[PDB]
Amino acid sequence: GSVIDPSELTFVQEIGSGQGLVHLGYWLNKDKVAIKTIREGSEEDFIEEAEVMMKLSHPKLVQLYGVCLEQAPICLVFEFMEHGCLSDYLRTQRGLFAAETLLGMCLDVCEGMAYLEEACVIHRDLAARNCLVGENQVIKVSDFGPVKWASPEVFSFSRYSSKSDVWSFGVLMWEVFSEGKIPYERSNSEVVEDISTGRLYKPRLASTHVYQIMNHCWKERPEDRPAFSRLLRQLAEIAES
Ligand SMILES: CCC(O)(CC)c1cc(OCCN2CCOCC2)c2cc(-c3n[nH]c4ccsc34)[nH]c2c1
Repeated sequence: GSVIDPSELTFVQEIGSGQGLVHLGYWLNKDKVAIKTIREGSEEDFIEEAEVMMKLSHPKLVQLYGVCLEQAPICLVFEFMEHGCLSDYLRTQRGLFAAETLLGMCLDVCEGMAYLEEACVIHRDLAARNCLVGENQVIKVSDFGPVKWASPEVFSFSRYSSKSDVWSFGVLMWEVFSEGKIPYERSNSEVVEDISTGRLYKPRLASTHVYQIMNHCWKERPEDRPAFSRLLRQLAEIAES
């Protein structure tokens, strides 16, 4: 449920565009909220996506205050993340990050993805643009309810699983260590031939052990790729050593 009347919401500033629109605002003139308004060209699937997200609780997953369904265009009321999306945050603060901080960002995404893996929830579009930065550089996964991030099963047969998200996490790991760089920059049809031949280059900030995990995520077979539960302890071992 969690229905919010449009009078309870106050629109302050437009922060995002495309997709639909992201606005900075206030709910009941008290809480800083991120209002995600739908674009003209589905209303039912948009409301369904929020209901799934409201039933999944993890410190590394974005939380919703409620939904505004009364007036069209409809909108979802999210908790405001101070530092925006991960993809933009990495590019703006480029050259200021340490390898320890970048691995910590990857561990935050892996924590939320391990919870979704156990709950049998598949994130069909896992990328740095779909991750948010909050207080004290904490990373939260968003929109859990684009051939560059897609696995061979996805771009050829549309087979979605938790192991296909592992591939997307591998590309996400590349985006973090390269400090917000665009993967395969190169059309979607051209990227298919490069992946099928048998990958993304090793970023300067990423070590041999970090890049080894990225290739484990980039395995041709889904069964060869490690599970998010295994990846979490694997990434934690690198942080200690
Ligand atoms: C105003 C402060 C700041 O510019 C960071 C310096 C910012 C910007 C934000 O939007 C970035 C634009 N993207 C464009 C791509 O689609 C997502 C939004 C966002 C978006 C959020 C946000 N917080 N919570 C949620 C949930 C979905 S988006 C979002 N917080 C933001 C903060």
